[PDB]
Amino acid sequence: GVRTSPTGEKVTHTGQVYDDEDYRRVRFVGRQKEVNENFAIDLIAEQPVSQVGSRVISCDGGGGALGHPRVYINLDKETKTGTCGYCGLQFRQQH
Amino acid sequence: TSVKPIFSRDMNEAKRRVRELYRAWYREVPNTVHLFQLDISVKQGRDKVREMFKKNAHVTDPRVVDLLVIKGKMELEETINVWKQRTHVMRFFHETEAPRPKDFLSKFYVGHDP
Amino acid sequence: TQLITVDEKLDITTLTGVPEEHIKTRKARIFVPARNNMQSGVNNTKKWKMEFDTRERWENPLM
Amino acid sequence: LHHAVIPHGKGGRSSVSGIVATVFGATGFLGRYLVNHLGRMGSQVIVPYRCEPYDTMHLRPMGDLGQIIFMDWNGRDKDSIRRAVEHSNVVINLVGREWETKNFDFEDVFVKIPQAIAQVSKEAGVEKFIHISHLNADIKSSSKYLRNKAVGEKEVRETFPEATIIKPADIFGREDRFLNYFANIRSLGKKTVKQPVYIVDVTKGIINAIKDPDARGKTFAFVGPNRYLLFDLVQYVFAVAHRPWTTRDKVERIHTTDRTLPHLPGLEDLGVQATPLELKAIEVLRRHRTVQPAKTV
Amino acid sequence: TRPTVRPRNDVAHKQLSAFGEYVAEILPKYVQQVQVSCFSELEICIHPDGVIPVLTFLRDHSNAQFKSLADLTAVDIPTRQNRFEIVYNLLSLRFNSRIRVKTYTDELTPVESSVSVYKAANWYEREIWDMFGVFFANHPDLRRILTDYGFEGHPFRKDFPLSGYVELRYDDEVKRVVAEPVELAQEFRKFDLNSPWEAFPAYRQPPE
Amino acid sequence: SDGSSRPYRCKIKAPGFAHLAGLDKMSKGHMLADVVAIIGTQDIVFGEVDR
Amino acid sequence: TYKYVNLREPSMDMKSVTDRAAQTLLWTELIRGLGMTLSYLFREPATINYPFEKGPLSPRFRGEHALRRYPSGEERCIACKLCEAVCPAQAITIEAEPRADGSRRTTRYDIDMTKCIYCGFCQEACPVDAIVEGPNFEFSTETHEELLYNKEKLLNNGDKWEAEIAANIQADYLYR
Amino acid sequence: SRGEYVVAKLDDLINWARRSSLWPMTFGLACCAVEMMHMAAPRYDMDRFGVVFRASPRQSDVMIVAGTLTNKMAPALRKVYDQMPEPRYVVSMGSCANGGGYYHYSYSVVRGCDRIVPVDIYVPGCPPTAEALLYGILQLQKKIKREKRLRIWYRR
Ligand SMILES: NC(=O)C1=CN([C@@H]2O[C@H](COP(=O)(O)OP(=O)(O)OC[C@H]3O[C@@H](n4cnc5c(N)ncnc54)[C@H](OP(=O)(O)O)[C@@H]3O)[C@@H](O)[C@H]2O)C=CC1
Ligand code: SF4
Ligand code: SF4
Ligand code: SF4
Ligand SMILES: [Zn+2]
Repeated sequence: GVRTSPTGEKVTHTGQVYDDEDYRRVRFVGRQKEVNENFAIDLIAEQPVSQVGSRVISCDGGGGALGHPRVYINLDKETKTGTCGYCGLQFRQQH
Repeated sequence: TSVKPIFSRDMNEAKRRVRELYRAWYREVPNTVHLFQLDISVKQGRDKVREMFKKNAHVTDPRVVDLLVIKGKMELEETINVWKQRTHVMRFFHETEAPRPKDFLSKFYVGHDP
Repeated sequence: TQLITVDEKLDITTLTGVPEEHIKTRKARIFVPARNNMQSGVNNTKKWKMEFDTRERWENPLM
Repeated sequence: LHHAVIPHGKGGRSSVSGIVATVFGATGFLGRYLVNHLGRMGSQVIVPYRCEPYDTMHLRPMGDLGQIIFMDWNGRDKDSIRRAVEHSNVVINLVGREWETKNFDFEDVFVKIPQAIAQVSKEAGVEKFIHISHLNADIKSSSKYLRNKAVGEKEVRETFPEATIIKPADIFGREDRFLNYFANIRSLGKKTVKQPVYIVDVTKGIINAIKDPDARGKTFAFVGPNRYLLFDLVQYVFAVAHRPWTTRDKVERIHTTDRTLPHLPGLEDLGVQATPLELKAIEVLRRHRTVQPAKTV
Repeated sequence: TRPTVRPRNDVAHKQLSAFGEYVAEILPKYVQQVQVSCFSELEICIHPDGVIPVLTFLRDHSNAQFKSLADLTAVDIPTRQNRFEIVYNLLSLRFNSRIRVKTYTDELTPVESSVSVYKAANWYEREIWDMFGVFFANHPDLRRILTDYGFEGHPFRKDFPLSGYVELRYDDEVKRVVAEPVELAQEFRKFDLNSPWEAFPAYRQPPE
Repeated sequence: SDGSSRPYRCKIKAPGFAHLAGLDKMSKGHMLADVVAIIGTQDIVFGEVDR
Repeated sequence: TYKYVNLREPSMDMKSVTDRAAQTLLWTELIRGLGMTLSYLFREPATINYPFEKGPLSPRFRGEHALRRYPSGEERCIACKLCEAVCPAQAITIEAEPRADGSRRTTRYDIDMTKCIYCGFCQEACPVDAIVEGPNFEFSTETHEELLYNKEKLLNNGDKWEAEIAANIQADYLYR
Repeated sequence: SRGEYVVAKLDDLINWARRSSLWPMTFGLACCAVEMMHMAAPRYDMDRFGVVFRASPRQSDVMIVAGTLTNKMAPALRKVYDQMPEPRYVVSMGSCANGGGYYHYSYSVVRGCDRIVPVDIYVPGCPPTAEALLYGILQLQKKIKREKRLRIWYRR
């Protein structure tokens, strides 16, 4: 879900909105500002947390050679769930 | 310090070649103006020729001015025939160029360029 | 003899085709570059380098 | 002064001059020259166009990418003008036709449209407004052109207190209607005196009026360096051309002498050297080819 | 060593070294260095004053017969006082051989033209002038061949920048294309890619 | 090669560059309509000729 | 190992001389050319009816650039700047910052399609298959700035063409 | 009214007439010219669209800039464009005529042929495929198809 700054111009997923005193908005009048309606952080915010029983988990993004390189995640800290650095998935130990 | 000369053994021969090149350019300037249906007068073109000749006048090495004589002779030969267009002739007159600031105050106003 | 003794200054500023603005308002810097402190290698600090001072670079109004 | 409008660069094609100019009627002659002069220094130009987009095609290589924004507009549509000028920081008005038409007569092109543009720019909070009028514009003139110019410039000055009014005398150039009108006639001679001014000089005067902040609210008069009688002028025109569309209002305008306004600033007050006719007549009239200069009073 | 390394040739190395010794002992006036590379290529570094005879020898000897001229290359090395390296490449069809002749020349001193040896160089060194400013004396027709007519300077010199000093754009006021100072929309991003570690131990320079 | 990962100098020799150099001798004594065939018989492509 | 083309000595007998005279007068080889042209008149032409028919292309086809996504909704690119380093035309400009959740993601991914030479170095240097030279080729524009893609246009292209880019990379990835 | 409908009918008639017989001027500069010639092959066959092959530059309606426009060629290209009669359209082949492409930072390459002539259709590629230029030509035909010369003339 995107937001709406009160100049009428939509908000990008980066957070780039032209100000009220920015003249560059004249490039948008008579045309449209193309943004992405699928926010990546919001799309991954609804992914469930995978609960495993191993101290060291391995993630490759699924599909083998079609994913990111294989990375090992430590789940010793029970305070914070171990989040993969590439795909953004997070794993939690049951213990 | 002993070097091999190009065409001129000393400064006098280079001066003579400078004189001959200037004579040929001064002969050509009205014909160049008429051939390309130029917008300039004859005296404006001769003033431009003099301005280049005096801009490139603070070097005393015989080989350097000999190379410049050779390059000017190539320029003269290229203007002898119809090899350049109107653009290549008119490039010497920086007409569409906006005049850059010269004094310190305007250069301070326009930016950081010294 | 085909050799002429010339003691004049070796100056070819009028032969390189550079405009005058870039031969009098520029500062050439001759230096040995500093070793990158995140690496222990010193192979880039064996040759002298000539560089020019950075002029104005601004942002494109379009993109 | 906003950060996106602060000038940068070296004044080239890719530089930033910090000018957001809306040029009304930029598809014409003076508009074409003004767009060419504004685009070469790296400025944002907003062109509202009424004609076909193809006729605006030649306005594309005048500047860098995105520096010229074409958009549609209508003369009697106030919302299109509000759309055009609400983001610009300077508005230039050059709307004018030499002959009346069925849909747009002289009053609707010289009185209603400039006043509407000025009122819209005033409501949109613009900074600099320029209106182009004629030097010989009088209320009591015999022709409709100068009458409508005088009434329109009076209404523009009343509506916008900081409106810079520019009064060229008569403009000659490559795509003009003064020397090209005379050389193509193959009306008559009179006692009228005219002092034509080169188009590049008028464009440079307009740009210099854009640059300085002291020219707001003035009323300039762009006149040439030499005054010419009409008979010697047309003899010079026919001599340069190697020779042995019209209306009644143009006939009246040709036989009207160029008035002198010594109380108003001219081209020399903006640092513009007025190019004489003898240095540009050959360039203007070389197309007509298949010489003593005119006498000056 | 066997599968993934290019095989080395030794009989060609021996024959090229023998011919290099033969050339260096047959023209002692102008030859300075003779080297045979690891990939069996012979290079003769000679004095500029022997640009005409030595190549002429290689054109007309019974045991050389270097009839074909392949290349005429100028290399700009700014750290030397003779910053231009003029290199001739010759091909002999009878003995099926390739040879390389190298000479040094700075900006001002000229070199005698090799038109009378190989006429193909009548164009080639012409381009050299148009790219380097190395003047070739007694050339029949020496002028620019590749760059623009109003071009000032020589582009292939190492002090010349990548983008030039002028750019062309069309202006309607003068109804002509005109040259303006260069102003790029995006600066050419210079990438620092040199490794800080030594790569080849056999190529190490002795310390100062 | 200067030892880094970039070439110091890379000359491109064109087969058509030397072939066009003989064009003055190629068309000596022939007719003006024969140069469209003398250019034809040499594979002259103006990409590698002008680099 | 060498053959003499155009070194056939013609026969000097009466038969070959008379046959060559008949060829010269009766235009027999010209008649042969006419017969060849007549035979090649009646063949079915190979004209495919564009745009109702399309030419044969391969799954390895290099076309419009696009940015892919994982099968969880998250963008594939991790702002590692390999594609902008390997690009021979320097059409790719990347500016990055650590975003709100701490993930290493791009903030500006610009591809200048007027600069790009469509060489496919970015699609092979990418370690997570984020940027792909997709299959689209019918994207000619009427304006210059429409060919200057930002991150949002590339992401929209990826969302538009993922249903076929995924199939193409599934069919092709075993050769890489 | 009668007038707007009549000028609309005449406008679409002359618009079909102009768009159905686009005679080109091919600039044989570089690789993209060879790709144009392979678009002229019997497989793709421009000639069924009313587009002739290799017309003279004094009668052509459109110009396709295919290749790199260097500094030494820009006055010649501007002269050719000025010689070609109205109405004239320009279609840009390749990245060279779009923005320079590979040679954008070269010293003697014009960064895009838009700096010399007005350009209507930009065709991307290096080289763009033959069917891509065919789609660009059809896009130019559709751009001509929505022109409103006579309606604007009657409204003005
Ligand atoms: N004779 C001269 O040179 C002088 C002129 N002036 C004034 O300078 C201004 C510019 O002159 P000039 O360039 O010669 O004029 P042009 O006729 O060449 O150009 C007029 C421009 O305004 C547009 N336009 C005209 N009438 C209307 C209308 N009713 N509604 C909307 N747009 C319209 C035209 O559009 P389109 O593309 O459809 O034509 C065109 O873009 C005018 O106001 C004129 O009075 C002052 C002194 C001397
Ligand atoms: S295909 Fe090649 S030139 Fe194009 S963006 Fe990728 S790396 Fe750059
Ligand atoms: S190579 Fe791939 S992961 Fe790296 S910056 Fe480019 S698109 Fe992103
Ligand atoms: S765009 Fe590519 S294919 Fe076309 S002329 Fe340029 S280099 Fe050749
Ligand atoms: Zn993962």
